[PDB]
Amino acid sequence: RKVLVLGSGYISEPVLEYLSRDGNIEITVGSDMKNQIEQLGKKYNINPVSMDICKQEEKLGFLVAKQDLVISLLPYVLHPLVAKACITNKVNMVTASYITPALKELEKSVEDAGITIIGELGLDPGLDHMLAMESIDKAKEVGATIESYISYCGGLPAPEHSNNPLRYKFSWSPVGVLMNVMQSATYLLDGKVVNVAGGISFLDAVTSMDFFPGLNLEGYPNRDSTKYAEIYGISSAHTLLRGTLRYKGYMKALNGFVKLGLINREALPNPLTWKQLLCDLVGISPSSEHDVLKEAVLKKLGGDNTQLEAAEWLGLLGDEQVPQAESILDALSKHLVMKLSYGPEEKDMIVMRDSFGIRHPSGHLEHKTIDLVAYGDINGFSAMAKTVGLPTAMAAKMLLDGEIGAKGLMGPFSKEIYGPILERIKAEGIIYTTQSTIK
Repeated sequence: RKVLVLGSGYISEPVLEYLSRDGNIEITVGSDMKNQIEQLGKKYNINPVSMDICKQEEKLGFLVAKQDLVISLLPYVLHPLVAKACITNKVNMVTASYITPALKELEKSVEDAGITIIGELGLDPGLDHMLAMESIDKAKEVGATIESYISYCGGLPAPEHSNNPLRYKFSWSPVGVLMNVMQSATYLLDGKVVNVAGGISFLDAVTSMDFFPGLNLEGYPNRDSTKYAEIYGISSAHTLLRGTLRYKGYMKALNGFVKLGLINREALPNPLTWKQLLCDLVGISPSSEHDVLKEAVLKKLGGDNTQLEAAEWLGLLGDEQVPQAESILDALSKHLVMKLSYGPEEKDMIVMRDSFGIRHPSGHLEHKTIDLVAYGDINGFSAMAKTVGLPTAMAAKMLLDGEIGAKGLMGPFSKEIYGPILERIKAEGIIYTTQSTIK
């Protein structure tokens, strides 16, 4: 009944609140951040520990032996270090992030150790895995087959907080999401593989998602949906696509940041200000403000007043000081956090949308759809925290209660895992509906 959490937050908060209910569980936490680990203990009774997991890899190995289960809420790159520690002392482990190729190399040793580690728990990957297999397995019970799979998912603010140039507010640092735009996308549609190039041209792939007439949504392909054929066992499928959802206008705005050369990891150049910074990118010398206006709009290409005003609104033409950063993209990410973050009483929400083409032995075709929508609680957790934290927090409790008997690495792909979790999240306010027709 002893658990060690690695990572100080903010995903830890709901993880602790859930595990720390019966009171018969001892919680321990370890983090680099000193102020964060300290403030956390004020809310939940736990044992604080301060440690850089990397350097003091020694003290980690010993403490792992004292715990029943470790929860890794650290960046996904540090996971192999927690795996090598758990296998040594034969302790189980749960992780919210992907199972990287690095960590995949231990499956033999992790199996020989005779313990279980579970990865890919959370909103994505996680619930998207569970909703997928829940429907595939249901179709197998009746001998049916999967011909198509389409899954769109996105975290965004509640509609009443969408009135800003990006129609968005960042739960964490934008570096990750901003860099995603420069990457490709790969999916299968009607038998033919489709490749989408990232960067300036990605805007061409944005579409209108109209399954909620009251909601103004856009969507675009995610990163490589083709790999999921082997994971779910639906290689027979002729359409396989995962996508992302945002409010209309979000991507076109990010497209402006690309035109201006703001999305890159080049190092930065009296304190430096945004007006001065963009004069450099524009190529002009630091001049009056109305001048860079005509120069920025000229680099924004065409009379793109929308993208221009958006940059003005964010103060990118003003005299505000550019925050200290290791690069230009890192610098922009910090300015957006300052200008577009959630207030204390501002709601977020989550939206998932799945679509299956199921072929039954009779020969007919079932069109099955799933809707999952959750809002953040004002005085409670956000919709992102609840969806990322609970699936991994619930999986941990399941092991400590011996509910999971499997042995290995696995994901949430088995009914032994996704079954219980899918039912227990309803009580927490995560509800999903279903619909079907036949043709």
